Amino acid sequence: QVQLQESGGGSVQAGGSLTLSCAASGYAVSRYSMGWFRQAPGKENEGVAAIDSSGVGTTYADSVKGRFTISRDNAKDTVYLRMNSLKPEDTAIYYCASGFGLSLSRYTYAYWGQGTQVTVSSH
Amino acid sequence: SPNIEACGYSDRVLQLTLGNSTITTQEAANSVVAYGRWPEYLRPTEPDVAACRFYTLDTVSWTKESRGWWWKLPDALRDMGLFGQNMYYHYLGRSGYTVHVQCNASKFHQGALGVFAVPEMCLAGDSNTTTMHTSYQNANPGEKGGTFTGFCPVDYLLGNGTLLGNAFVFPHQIINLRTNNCATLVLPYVNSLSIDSMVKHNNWGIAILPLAPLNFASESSPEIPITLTIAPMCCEFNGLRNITLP
Amino acid sequence: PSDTVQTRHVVQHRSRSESSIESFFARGACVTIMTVDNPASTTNKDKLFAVWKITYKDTVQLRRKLEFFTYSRFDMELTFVVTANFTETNNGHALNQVYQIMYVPPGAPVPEKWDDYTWQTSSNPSIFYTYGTAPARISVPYVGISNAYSHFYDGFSASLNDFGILAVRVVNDHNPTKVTSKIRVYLKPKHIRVWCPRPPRAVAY
Amino acid sequence: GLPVMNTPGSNQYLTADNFQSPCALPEFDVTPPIDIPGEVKNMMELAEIDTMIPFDLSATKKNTMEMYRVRLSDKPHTDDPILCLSLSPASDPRLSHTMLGEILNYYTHWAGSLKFTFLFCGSMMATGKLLVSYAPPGADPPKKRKEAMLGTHVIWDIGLQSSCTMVVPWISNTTYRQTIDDSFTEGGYISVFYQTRIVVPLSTPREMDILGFVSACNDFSVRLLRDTTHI
Amino acid sequence: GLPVMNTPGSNQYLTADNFQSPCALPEFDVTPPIDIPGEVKNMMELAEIDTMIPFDLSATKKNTMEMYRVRLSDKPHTDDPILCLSLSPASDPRLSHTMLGEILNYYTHWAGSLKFTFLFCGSMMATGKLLVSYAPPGADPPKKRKEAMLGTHVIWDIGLQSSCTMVVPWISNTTYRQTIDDSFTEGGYISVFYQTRIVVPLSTPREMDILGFVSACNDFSVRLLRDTTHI
Amino acid sequence: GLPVMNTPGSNQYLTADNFQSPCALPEFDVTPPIDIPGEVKNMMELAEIDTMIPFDLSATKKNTMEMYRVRLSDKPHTDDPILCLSLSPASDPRLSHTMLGEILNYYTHWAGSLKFTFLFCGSMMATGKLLVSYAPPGADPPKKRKEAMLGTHVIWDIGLQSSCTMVVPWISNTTYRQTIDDSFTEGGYISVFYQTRIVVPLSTPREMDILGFVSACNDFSVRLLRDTTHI
Repeated sequence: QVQLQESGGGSVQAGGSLTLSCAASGYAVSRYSMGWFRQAPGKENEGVAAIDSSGVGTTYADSVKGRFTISRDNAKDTVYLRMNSLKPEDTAIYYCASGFGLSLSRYTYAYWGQGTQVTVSSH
Repeated sequence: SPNIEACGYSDRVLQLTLGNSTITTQEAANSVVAYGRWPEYLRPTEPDVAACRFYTLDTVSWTKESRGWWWKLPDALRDMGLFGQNMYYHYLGRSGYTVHVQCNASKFHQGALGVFAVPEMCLAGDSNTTTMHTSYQNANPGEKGGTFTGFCPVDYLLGNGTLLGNAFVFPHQIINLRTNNCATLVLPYVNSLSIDSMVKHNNWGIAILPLAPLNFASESSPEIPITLTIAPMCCEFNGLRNITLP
Repeated sequence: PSDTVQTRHVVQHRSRSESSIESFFARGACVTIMTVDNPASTTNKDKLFAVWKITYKDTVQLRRKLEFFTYSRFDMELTFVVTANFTETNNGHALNQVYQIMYVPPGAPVPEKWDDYTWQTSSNPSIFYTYGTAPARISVPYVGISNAYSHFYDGFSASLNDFGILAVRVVNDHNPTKVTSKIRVYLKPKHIRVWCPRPPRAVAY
Repeated sequence: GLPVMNTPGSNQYLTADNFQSPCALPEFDVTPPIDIPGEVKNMMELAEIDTMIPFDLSATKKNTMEMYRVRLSDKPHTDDPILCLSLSPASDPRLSHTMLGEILNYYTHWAGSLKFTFLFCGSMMATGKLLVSYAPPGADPPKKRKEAMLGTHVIWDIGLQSSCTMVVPWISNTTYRQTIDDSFTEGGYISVFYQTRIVVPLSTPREMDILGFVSACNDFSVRLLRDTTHI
Repeated sequence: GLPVMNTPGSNQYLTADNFQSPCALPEFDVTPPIDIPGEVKNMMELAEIDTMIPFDLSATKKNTMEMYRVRLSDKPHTDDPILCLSLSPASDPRLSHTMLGEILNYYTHWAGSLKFTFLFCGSMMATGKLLVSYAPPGADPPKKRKEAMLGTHVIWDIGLQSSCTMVVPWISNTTYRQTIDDSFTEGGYISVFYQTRIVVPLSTPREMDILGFVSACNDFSVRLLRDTTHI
Repeated sequence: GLPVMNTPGSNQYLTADNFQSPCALPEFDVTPPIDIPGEVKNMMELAEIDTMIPFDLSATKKNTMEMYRVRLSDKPHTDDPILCLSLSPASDPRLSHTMLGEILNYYTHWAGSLKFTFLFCGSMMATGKLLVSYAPPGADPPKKRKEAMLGTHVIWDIGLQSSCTMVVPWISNTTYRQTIDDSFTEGGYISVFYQTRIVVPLSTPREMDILGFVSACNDFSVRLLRDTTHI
């Protein structure tokens, strides 16, 4: 059974950088890609960042472009979502998924994490 | 499974006038025979047109919140003229069903209805040890029927504990708004016996759940109606008892 | 090679004999584990007899396999693997035993005491298995009251169909050294036929 | 007595044997069978029955009816497929829950062709064109339209015909493939892209869905009966 | 020796088997059989023999000859039947003690028709008419003449013919019925009412009796051999 | 039951028997066999395949490729053979490591003929003549040319034909010979001598080599299956 442990969540500040990670069990991370999907309170399944382990070819969503950084580790079978310069709109319960690969689409994936809640706290 | 594409609009209005009834079907063609069998006679009193004619159940509103609907046979048609009578005056009874489900909308509405006929459709209550459980009356909601939910039949569990996606094993048709307006399901008698008692045992089970949501253009009709016309086919009953008039 | 027209499918069969119905259930699986014993002492719980109602519904393996269908007819072949052993840590002795297995047809008197008249059954079959030989085997044909066995029954009257009850005791009498035994029953549904399939039970029972 | 010799194998019990044993109830009148519609002869027959694929098994949409609803939203023409699927039966969580897959988890091999049928569920007036693509085993997932375009693909028109049927052929190294996750024998990819785009008249809802179906063919066969039942 | 293999089931004893064993007394002259009248071939044959029903098993009349005497007394024309009987074999204390019932307590099912014969035992001069009624399975007991009149009934005239024969047909849900008390499969009712009344000339005793008989037909069969013998 | 009698030998296990036992996997689709080139029918066939003899198993040349290189050096015409070989299979360390010998170490006897083929591997220009000699079983090793000359010998010319084939016949006392060292049945000798000498033109290297091959014939057979496998 393939397991993805969504780790790196919490309530940081507006502009407060927060990295994310997922331990990929059950398969060779290279055969798959890996991405991120956020969903705001009562909203929809929306994409953020995803890259393929083999080609390491980046792809971000238009609204998140720049501030977010995705990076894979083939040694520890983990992904690193460097959500830097956060904004009050980035307050959406995140999720990670291994892809076939490769890009941020509707669903287009299969293995889904439990869900980590990140809240871009602002004064 | 039902990958057909008749025409798309309307061509030919050809009415089915059996006995006293009249239907005026969208067309005639595009019908599914359950398992490839036509309702035949036991190889008895055969009423024919007397019992064999079209009866229409109550019309129900399909809405953007609807979870589904379900009925039982002969159960629903227990309050239908001669077929309602012959059901209580006999200890026996076997019958076929021409479930003709109609649903009209405009070229502006979108969605998809899957009419599923589940033979021996017992409803949700995970007590394997003690099934049937829910009272005779609840299990039998007559002509008004019962409804699925998001006696409690869960929609994705087809209201029996099995994933909806596999429902496609039972005879069915998909009333897809952009194509078909009508659904025709001929269900032959299916039970462990040659003939049985209708009052107690439910042969089939018509279950119409929404596969696609309902979306209407800007402002239009907030809801669309679905109608179920059912008819007893090649039926027989043995043997009149003190025509115990009610 | 590469092709995606829309034809029927492509070619014709390609050998599918080991997948067929008869061959799908040709395997006999465990259905229950009955525990008897030959005590010298008055143990009323384990008291010689062991009663078990013949039902597939107890185990999982053979249960889910039968659930892909609604109706079935099947010649039920049963085998009994009996195994014994001493309970007490004593160099006590015992003579090779005999057990009496009883296939009691559905709707008959279920034995209570191992002393009652219903344990003599002038009509009901019995099997005297001497320990230390090839396991006992009987064939019970389609004993259904209907034209088919209904796995899922919709309507009112879960007793299912009732395939009867099995009762076993030690035929040999009270020996000072208490020996416990376990009877494993297997079911092979030969000559099986099925009708109207449903989606498989996804979850646990 | 007739000179007989007991060879090895006597008094053993082979669970999968086939022997004639004593019949416990002599002369018992067995109730004759009636032609109840729907008699099944072999398991492969239940596979040739189209079954809806739960494509969107997302965090919230899995184990809910939404897993069957692939929604064509209002997003930019990015050659990012709307949906991609691995032609690897038990080695992919989507093809597994289908009646087809349910038959495959009881064998070790699988051969023949398979057919994916897409049914559009949008307004009659709505029109557009999509490209359903297939990439044979071992090939990398087609991530661009241009990429997917080169291989076996069908250009499915929404405007005209509502249902597309793409029969995936038998382009396999081994005469018999693994139902398990193997690189020596790995499926391939079935993906859909925006050939054109979605065109809706007036103010009709801009988001509709598409359902998917899967089944086997006459040449589809299986072998080595195995199981997986837990407690 | 000829290579033979001992399979499971060897050395066991099936009480209901059928094997050829050694004959203890070789060449023993068996006394030839003679055609003694009354050879029986099957049990169903003993059922097709009319046997008197003990209708009145009342507190004092049961286990005495009076249980067989149904007396038509001098009482008001109340549509209260003179006698009513449940067509439920072992699920009714009256049909049980008949030779017919005695055959049914050795099986689980019973099929076919049955025939109730009523023999009037009153003065030749005495006349009148009665209505023997039948109410098929599941129907409520006919408690009024009018009620009983609607269903299958025979209008038996005392004045003319002394014996009435009402053959109860096969109006059954299951192809095979329960000999036990079941609501899924419950018999029905056979009841008699005063069509007219009893007319006696001069000073002839105003109270006579009627006997009842029951038997099976050619289509009557049974199955699943069981027992019930106590100590 | 049919009167049968258990004779001696029941319940024993003969490793080399041949009995029909139960098949663990009924109806299992066995993958059909394809004509893969090189099907073998019998072991004697692998023997009729010429295999290079490692003649020079000297202290340093053994277990190295040099064991296959018989070098004709620049030495005096001494009737001392260049090479001599014992026609005694497992009773001589040279014929043993050949595919031929590898078949013989699995039996007790060997019959028929054998063929030794010598291939010269020197300059085209180089010429000369050699005498390949055979001395039947029991005879003393031919140590002089004159001695070897008297018996069955071939006068192999280097100048003309590069390869010599000398078929050793079946001159044996017993119809079946020992593969072991026995004096009752001992092979014989195959030896080569300088008929003439080696003549090389210009300054071409004065030392070349010759390879040897050995195989069986159609009449070559073996018996009594034995083994020799250690740990």
